Amino acid sequence: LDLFLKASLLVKLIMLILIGFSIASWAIIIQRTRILNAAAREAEAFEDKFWSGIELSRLYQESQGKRDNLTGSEQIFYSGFKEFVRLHRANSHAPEAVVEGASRAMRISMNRELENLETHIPFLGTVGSISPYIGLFGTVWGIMHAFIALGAVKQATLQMVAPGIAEALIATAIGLFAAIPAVMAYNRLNQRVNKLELNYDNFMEEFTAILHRQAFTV
Amino acid sequence: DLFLKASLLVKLIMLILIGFSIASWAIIIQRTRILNAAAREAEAFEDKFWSGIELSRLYQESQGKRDNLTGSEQIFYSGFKEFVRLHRANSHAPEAVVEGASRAMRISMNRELENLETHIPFLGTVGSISPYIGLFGTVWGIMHAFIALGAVKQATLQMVAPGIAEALIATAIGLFAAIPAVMAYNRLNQRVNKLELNYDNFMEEFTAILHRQAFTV
Amino acid sequence: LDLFLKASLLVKLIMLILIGFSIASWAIIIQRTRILNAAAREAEAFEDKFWSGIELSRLYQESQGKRDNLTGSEQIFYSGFKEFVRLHRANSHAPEAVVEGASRAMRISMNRELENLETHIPFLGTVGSISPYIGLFGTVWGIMHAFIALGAVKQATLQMVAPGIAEALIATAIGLFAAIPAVMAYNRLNQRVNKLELNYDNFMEEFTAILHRQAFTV
Amino acid sequence: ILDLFLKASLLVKLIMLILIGFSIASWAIIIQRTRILNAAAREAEAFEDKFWSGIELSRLYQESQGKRDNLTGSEQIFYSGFKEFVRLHRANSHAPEAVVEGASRAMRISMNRELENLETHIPFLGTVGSISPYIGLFGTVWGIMHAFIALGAVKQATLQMVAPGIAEALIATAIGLFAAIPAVMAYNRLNQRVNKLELNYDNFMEEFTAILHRQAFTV
Amino acid sequence: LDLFLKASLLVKLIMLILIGFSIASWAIIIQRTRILNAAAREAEAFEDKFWSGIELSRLYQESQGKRDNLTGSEQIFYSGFKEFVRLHRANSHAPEAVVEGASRAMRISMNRELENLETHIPFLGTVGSISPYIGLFGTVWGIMHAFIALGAVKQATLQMVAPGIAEALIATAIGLFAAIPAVMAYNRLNQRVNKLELNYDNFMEEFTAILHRQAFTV
Amino acid sequence: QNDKLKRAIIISAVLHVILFAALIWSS
Amino acid sequence: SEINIVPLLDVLLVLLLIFMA
Amino acid sequence: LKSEINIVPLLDVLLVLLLIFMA
Repeated sequence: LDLFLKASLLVKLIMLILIGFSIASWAIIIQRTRILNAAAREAEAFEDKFWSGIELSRLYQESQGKRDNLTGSEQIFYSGFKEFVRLHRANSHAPEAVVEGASRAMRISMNRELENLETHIPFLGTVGSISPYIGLFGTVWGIMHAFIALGAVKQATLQMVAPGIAEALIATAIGLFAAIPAVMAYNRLNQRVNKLELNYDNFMEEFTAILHRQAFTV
Repeated sequence: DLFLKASLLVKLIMLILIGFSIASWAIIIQRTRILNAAAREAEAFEDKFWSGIELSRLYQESQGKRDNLTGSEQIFYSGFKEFVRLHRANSHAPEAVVEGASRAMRISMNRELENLETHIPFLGTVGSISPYIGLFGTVWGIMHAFIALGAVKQATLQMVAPGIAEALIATAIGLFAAIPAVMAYNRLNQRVNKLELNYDNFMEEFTAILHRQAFTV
Repeated sequence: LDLFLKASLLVKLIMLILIGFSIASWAIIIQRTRILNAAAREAEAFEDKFWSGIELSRLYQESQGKRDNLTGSEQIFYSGFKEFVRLHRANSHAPEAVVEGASRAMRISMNRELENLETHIPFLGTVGSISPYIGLFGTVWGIMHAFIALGAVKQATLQMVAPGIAEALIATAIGLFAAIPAVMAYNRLNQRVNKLELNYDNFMEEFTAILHRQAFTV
Repeated sequence: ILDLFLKASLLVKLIMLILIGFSIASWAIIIQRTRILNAAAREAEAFEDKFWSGIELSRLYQESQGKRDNLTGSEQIFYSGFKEFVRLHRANSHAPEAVVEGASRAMRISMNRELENLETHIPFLGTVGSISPYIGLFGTVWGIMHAFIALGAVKQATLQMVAPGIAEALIATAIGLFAAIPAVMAYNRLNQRVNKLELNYDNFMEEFTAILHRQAFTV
Repeated sequence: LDLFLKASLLVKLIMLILIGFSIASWAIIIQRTRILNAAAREAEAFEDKFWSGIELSRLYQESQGKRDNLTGSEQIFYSGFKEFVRLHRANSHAPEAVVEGASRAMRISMNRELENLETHIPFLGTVGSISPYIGLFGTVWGIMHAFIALGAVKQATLQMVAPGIAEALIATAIGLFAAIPAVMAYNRLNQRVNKLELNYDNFMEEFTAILHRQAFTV
Repeated sequence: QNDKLKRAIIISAVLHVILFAALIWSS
Repeated sequence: SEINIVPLLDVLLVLLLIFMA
Repeated sequence: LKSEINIVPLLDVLLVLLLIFMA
């Protein structure tokens, strides 16, 4: 701040823009990381409990004891089984036809789970790519100002142009801040979210198999 | 503010960069507009299907608006059209018709895609090649000014910087063009992949139900 | 002004090989884009000509005269159909083996066709993979010669080593010349290769399926 | 001889600590990864040989419980899949497809659990390999500007107060480059070897699932 | 010895390990190229020899005595037929169940051939990655120890530092020198290796189909 | 969630201001 | 997914050429 | 099987050029 102040308002403007991206990026990192990590182990807890010698209707009524606060594979189970029973009700689709609607219900619930867990993620990719280029956008403009100023003055060999390009290089430095955490967070959260996606996906396939078995026996 | 002083090569570079920049913004506006539109119509169509509507009724409605049948529902229209065309030719088999039906759905899919993204590769390659164009501008400016530097030797302390700035503005405008392209590229790509998955699921379930129940009818 | 008859006659050779690489890569781009466009154009044409609804025998009768003039899916279909008829005539003890025989004929035809179809792309992959390294080596050699020259001049005056360092900077600048176009063409055209071979792939399995159903009906 | 932190600004010290112990962590990951990968590898051939070494189907399961908890890899996959298989079979489980799909379920899930719990800390290597030179460049460019702004306070090319800035520049770039090598040494080799592990684990998967398929249609 | 051979304090290891990797690449390229081309030629020789009227047993007993020179695709042939003979002679399981052991045999032989054919390709990629990195590892330290150990605080007579700067910069040049052979070798043998295990996989599928078909008859 | 995002924003603001104070102390 | 700074070499050149004069 | 471009070695040399040109 002491040596930051430059007459060109664009420098201050773009630096504040980058600082705002810095705030948004770190807030997104910590918040999405905590939420995603918390949601992670619930999937394996459900995986263990689901097949631990229990009855499906018992789990369904248990979920009905945990209404309208439901997240994760529990929500997938609730949506799938409610769709199954409602479409399995008397005078409804065939036993082999209910499973398609149930699959759609589970699948749209699964998608919704993705984006409402994957909310702010693409912003990290958006900011990471542009930030160094924005830093260069600033520094080229600052260098233009400094060099047109140098075009008129005589002598002053390298003893006056110092700030005119130093407060230009700081633009690249701030752009270099903005790039680092964003890209690593984007990557690591992408692999973790795709892991969860694969978990929910397979769970959907063998759960459709289970529903087909039930329709065969029910 | 040195366009007229720019050389012919620099003239060409700056002109192509500004043209591609304006093209990039136009692409963003128009293509995201139609993307959001097609998303709304796709959601509406998905809501309409599995609403108890008979397939023949939906086919007739599509015939009513066949000329303006833009969106995902043209997949359904093409699939049903191929299905009835194959069914009229009764010299067929239960699994013979479905193969051709799937082919019709997937070629209609490719049609809908190649309509859905046209200039997205242009955004990718312009974002890739913009700083190289800036490199062309800078190197040409630097050598052209160094010719004058070698013409007269007095250490040329002061009368170099204007030429350096007039060479650097090439990269300035190049990366200025790059910014919208690079932000919009992945932004639109992920939406395109989402729509692709939606259509893939639609095709899968459509062939499934056609093979299962529509075989009788 | 060329500014070319000034160096140590090695960085000049580096520039010559670089410009030659760029020209060769550009010619490869032109040729492979042209042939890929032609193959793409022929793709859907054979698609609808095949699945217009005509008999397989009629399609083969249309072929078998353009044998050496066939290309792409034409050659694939001709080779596989020829192997099919040959094996069916010869063996007569293949209730369900003629299908795998035809499948393997199709597969080897595809393997040779694709060996023909992406011949020169790995050259672009290599030249795009090497340009910045060789360019950086060239400028390193140039600045090496420039600094080796400056070892006797009193006061260590630096303005007199200007041409050597300037042409070294040119060498790295021209060193990066083919780097970006080569890799860009590499990626972009490889995507087209991937989609075309996927077209060939789905062609493959529906052809195998229809031959599977139809072969044993004779 | 390493008079680094004694004359060090806040930022240079920050990046140096952010990178040095980070690199030693990079080597610790190397040691742990190579240890576990070699341990699993040597087990792989031995177990796969014992698959068809005359050990009938039940006998391997009966002898597996000796190391029930301390069990990993393909043998652990066998244990989980077969114990839940016999759990289902001891009940009615009339549908052969039901038991077959339960087997596929258990096999693939246990195979996953092994694949991740063995495959740990790996993308961190790629992350460091990416950002280690960029952090060094940050330190260097900040050092450049910090001295270059001060250069605009004197007239002659004094070059006496810039030397600490030059030292900061060299230190930043050197430490940033330091971690680049082991990162890429880890990433590609570890990923390829883990891919081979996934490949032969999948081999085991389809193999013994086919065995269980034929066994279910046998009983 | 074109300019210097002084072998400075850290140049004992730096630049020496670099020339070590250089000679390693320059020898591994010729060795791998020769053996890969020989293995290829032998591979398609056996491939187009395979489709004769000779039955499996005749070729097997013919190739039984080859042994030490029996490598390549014949290695997979000999293995698969050997375990086929062992299991088929011991009639204790289903006739279809020999295919699992056959698949084991062919796959392990395939991996065995790929291992000793690959050999140092991963090492070529290793050097290609690390060439510039070790090149620039010590270049900065050299100049650091050069000017930090300057005699006087100022020493305006700086005519003897530039040779030291170039001497330290030698590391970058020689390090990046090994990059070009390394990357060229890596990718240019990589595509050939892909061609290899592809056509070996094709032969493996051929063997699987033949043995699965004749097991139910032979 | 927006209140939790504002909480994280406050935490990030604290981190950035203390780092900036360290920067000014260095310079 | 990857950081791209290749235009920065132009800044490198601009900074470099301002000294030799 | 590589589809990327490395820029660190290119920029590092110019960086070192600037650092030596400081003095």
